[PDB]
Amino acid sequence: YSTYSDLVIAPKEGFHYRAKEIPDEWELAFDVKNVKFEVPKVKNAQSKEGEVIIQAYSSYFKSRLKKMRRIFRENPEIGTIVDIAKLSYVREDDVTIIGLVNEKRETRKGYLFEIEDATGRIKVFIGSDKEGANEAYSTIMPDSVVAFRGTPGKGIFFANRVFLPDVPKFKRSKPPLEEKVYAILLSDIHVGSNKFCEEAFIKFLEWLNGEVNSRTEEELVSRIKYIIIGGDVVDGVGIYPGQYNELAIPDIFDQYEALANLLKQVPDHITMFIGPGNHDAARTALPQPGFYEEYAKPLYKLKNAVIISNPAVIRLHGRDFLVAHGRGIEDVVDFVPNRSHHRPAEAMVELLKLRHIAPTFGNKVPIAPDPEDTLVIESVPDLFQAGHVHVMQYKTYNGVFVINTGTWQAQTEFQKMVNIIPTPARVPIIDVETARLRAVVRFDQFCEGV
Amino acid sequence: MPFEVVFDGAKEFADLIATASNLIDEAAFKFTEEGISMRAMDPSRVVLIDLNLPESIFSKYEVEEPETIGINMDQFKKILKRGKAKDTLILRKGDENFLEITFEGTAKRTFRLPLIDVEELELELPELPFTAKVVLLGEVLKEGIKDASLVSDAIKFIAKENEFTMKAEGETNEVEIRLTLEDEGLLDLEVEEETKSAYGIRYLSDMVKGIGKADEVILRFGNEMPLQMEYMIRDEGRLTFLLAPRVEE
Amino acid sequence: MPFEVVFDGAKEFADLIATASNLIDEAAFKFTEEGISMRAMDPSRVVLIDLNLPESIFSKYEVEEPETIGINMDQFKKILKRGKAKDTLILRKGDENFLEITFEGTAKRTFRLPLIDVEELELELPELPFTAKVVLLGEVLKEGIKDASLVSDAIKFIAKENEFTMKAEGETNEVEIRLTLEDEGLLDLEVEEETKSAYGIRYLSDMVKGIGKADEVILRFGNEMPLQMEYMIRDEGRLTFLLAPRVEE
Amino acid sequence: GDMEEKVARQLALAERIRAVDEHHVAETIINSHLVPDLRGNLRSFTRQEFRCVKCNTKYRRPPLTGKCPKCGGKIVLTVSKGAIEKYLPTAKMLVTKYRVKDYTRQRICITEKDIKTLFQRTLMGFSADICEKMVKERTGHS
DNA sequence: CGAACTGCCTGGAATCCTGACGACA
DNA sequence: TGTCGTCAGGATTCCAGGCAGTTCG
Ligand SMILES: [Fe+3]
Ligand SMILES: [Zn+2]
Ligand SMILES: [Zn+2]
Repeated sequence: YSTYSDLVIAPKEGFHYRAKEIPDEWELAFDVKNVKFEVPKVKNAQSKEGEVIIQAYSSYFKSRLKKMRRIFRENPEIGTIVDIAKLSYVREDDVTIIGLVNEKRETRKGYLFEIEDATGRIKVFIGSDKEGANEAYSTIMPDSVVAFRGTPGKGIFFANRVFLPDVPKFKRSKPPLEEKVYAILLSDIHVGSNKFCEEAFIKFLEWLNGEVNSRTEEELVSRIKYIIIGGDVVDGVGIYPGQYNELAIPDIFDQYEALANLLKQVPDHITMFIGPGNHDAARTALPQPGFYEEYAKPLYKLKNAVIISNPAVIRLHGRDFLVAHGRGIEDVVDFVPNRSHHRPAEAMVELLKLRHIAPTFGNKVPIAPDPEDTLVIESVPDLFQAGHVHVMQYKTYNGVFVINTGTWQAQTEFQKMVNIIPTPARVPIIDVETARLRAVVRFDQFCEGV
Repeated sequence: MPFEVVFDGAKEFADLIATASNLIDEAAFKFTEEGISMRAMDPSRVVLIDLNLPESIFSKYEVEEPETIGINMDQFKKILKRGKAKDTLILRKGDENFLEITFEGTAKRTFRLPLIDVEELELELPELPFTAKVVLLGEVLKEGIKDASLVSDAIKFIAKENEFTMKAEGETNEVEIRLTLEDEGLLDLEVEEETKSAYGIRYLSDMVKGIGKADEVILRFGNEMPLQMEYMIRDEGRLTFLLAPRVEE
Repeated sequence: MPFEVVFDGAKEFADLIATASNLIDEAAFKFTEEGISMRAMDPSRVVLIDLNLPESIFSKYEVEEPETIGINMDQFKKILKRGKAKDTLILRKGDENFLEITFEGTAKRTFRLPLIDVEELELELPELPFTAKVVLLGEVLKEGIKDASLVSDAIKFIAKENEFTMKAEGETNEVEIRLTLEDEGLLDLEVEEETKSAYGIRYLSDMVKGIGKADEVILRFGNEMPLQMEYMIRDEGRLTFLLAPRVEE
Repeated sequence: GDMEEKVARQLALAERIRAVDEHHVAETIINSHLVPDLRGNLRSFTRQEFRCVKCNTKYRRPPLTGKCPKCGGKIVLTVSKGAIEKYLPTAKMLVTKYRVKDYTRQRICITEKDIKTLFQRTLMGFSADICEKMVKERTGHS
């Protein structure tokens, strides 16, 4: 097997590089935020052999209640916010209650909900022919934070109005930048398997140097100063027993070193962003601080290679760029009807209007309990990144830019046995100033036909 | 390979086997013409054991060819459990891979145990200055560690010019053990510069459980340097321990 | 209020710590310029402990203002569990509600514990008729309460002009501890008229558990009156107990 | 055969190690048991089954509720962190007793995952730690 | 000649080790 | 219903207490 350490091509001299000031500043850093004095200090008062799981997962929802509750307080629309335990004092007046969604019960009379807060639990009944019945029905059923306006009854809270953590439609626009800059969003590379679209990848690397086919690509590529990788750089180890006969590179150091030789072709003026994943030799539990210190030694050696956290909010030119991968899309298309993998953006709208990444538990990804919920989108996100479905779609929701990143491997038998058609060689060229999709690059000609 | 060695006393060596068994679980005492040594680490990565016992400690010392054998700490620990120091410890190994432990005391007890094939990787230890070497007794370490380990789990070692202190903090229970040269528990100080470091007292508990009362204990460590603690046996033998510092809070 | 207390012989005081913490887990120290007293009550309302320590017990004893402090003896037991006798125990309090225990001697060990409030029922020591006074020892009490425990769960106190016996029987086994002047168990006695009462065993077994064997104990009781178990410490201090009588026998 | 057949694997495997002349090649015999431990720890990891003391057959939802609404008992969770830690040193000592490739990622990924989940900088790799020793080989070679 | 110095034997306090009882899915 | 956590009883060691061998007041 090869090691990908031979592809060394210098950039084309005919391609003009623009020398300009490149600001860079990350906002969500797991080192200074959580693990500084909150993650190592959870309880410190227990037996000789105690657990730190009851408190982390206990406060994990309390932090979400404080953050999302603060978001509801920032919105000048929700009013009369009370606790569930305070509903016994109010006789008939309608109030707002904020709580978790335990389950969802469907009945001919209407929708019976089980809302539990840190103070109490009550059943929130809402009619079927309601205006907010669609939002409350299509919402995330296992875990969600909701608010209701209504009055309690004989033990069942008869709510009238629904409130979800949706982004505000009314938002202040961003000032126009003096210099134009673009960005590329890509993930699901999966280096290490025998079905990798190596051709589209090397033509893509050669395309990054300035070897463009059309004249329009020169103006955009000449101003690209940032590259972002979502995750899933390898095929994974330990998923299915028939993977050893498929992994072309069974050595993990050759995958990290191979990936390092494949990524070193990017010029130095382009800022690199490397985010960890769940298939690589790193922390498979979300959230993910970064890579390990054994296998990521050549990556740490490269100063240009920046190992960002997962998730990470990268603020560029005053823009909040939420970088994450998640698995909420599959939970939506598998749990909410009328949703499929062919339209992943539609599944991403539900995740956008909840300010969370992956609230559904039980899917094929471990969730690590933390005393502070970090997956809550506090500030107004300008970009929402996701994937794991290999279908790229463009959709803007309430001025928020929604797009996918695609993949770089051909369709496998595993992908064939689950009835999902991947879309490899999808390179979306987005704009940083306008925070919208600028161009779409499709190298599907070099890949397999879907 | 066959060799025989007669060491007088059984309890003094049983303290070494007790300290080793409480600090390591699998070790293979390597036998050289200079004496019995063992450079190994606990399989849980907590301490680092280095036993150096010259032939001067042993009464009779007869070697044919230097070789290495493996000894279980548990079984050999149970042998010298009730072994009186007034006996005569005898180690004999012949052609076969058996160990003969003859006791010539109030009752001759010729013993036999198999010797397993330990695959211990002989690893050495590098050399570098620590700038903090102290000479303290053993009992002061006993009462100083067994009392602070109940209020906290990590202890902080700080040594200055003619000053020694070991303070440990916690939620609502602080402690410190300050000693100087004019005290009665600190023998000597070779501190040259300011030294401060943090370690885990939970390792120091079992690490010092096997120490004596009048045994001179020498500690060598640094700021970011690991912890070293060595002490002599019958004024000639040397037992050195080295543990990595705590990278946590 | 800041104050300085210095007491020698922490080993003798540890028995008082075990005796005091064996019943109640927390203690309320009445810190007075004339001395340190302590009135703590059992939660089951069975015994009242009062420690009286004058100023003359403490060599170095500085009082700024008398007050009441709260000591969690559950950890103070661990403080004085390894305390020696030839050392010097020091209890100093500063401005904050913390207690700093300077332990000087062969090694310097200072402690820092919080001072929390102690909830105890206000029960004084009324001037009650005590017509039975006997002087016992620790071993006499240990063997008496334990041997009386192996036979029953209660005890019957019968004291006459020149005798002090304890008869107790559950159903079959009978115990009768007789004290005379020919032996050494009974040194002094003050019983004017014959007196009888009844008390428990488990509580007396819990109070004698901290008290040693060579410790003379003064016992007082009257006809169906509460028991007053007091004894001097260094011939000046006085520890007084209060037991509740039992209706059974 | 957790008693006789397990020791039989521990002895016959060592006999195979003596037979291959310290030349170990990657295999799946114990890995045949290590894969269910990996998918069981990762699977039950995100489950966190809450069972109160009084009620046993009454399982609580994966979200946190604070206390059991039915019974006044604390809820006990099963994240499979303390039950699988017993079978790990069984094969971990054997894997640690040899330097082999293509398997270090599976061995160290789970224990480092437990470390990252729960949370002693070792002076050096003397516990047979192929991490520092190996990366040092590659770094010094570059 | 007889007790202190020196050295040594034995019980008591602190410590360590082991068997039995109560709880959980 | 097996297994893990925890408490009380027995065994252990150093120190105090008590007992041999010798010499000068
Ligand atoms: Fe992918
Ligand atoms: Zn993915
Ligand atoms: Zn319950």
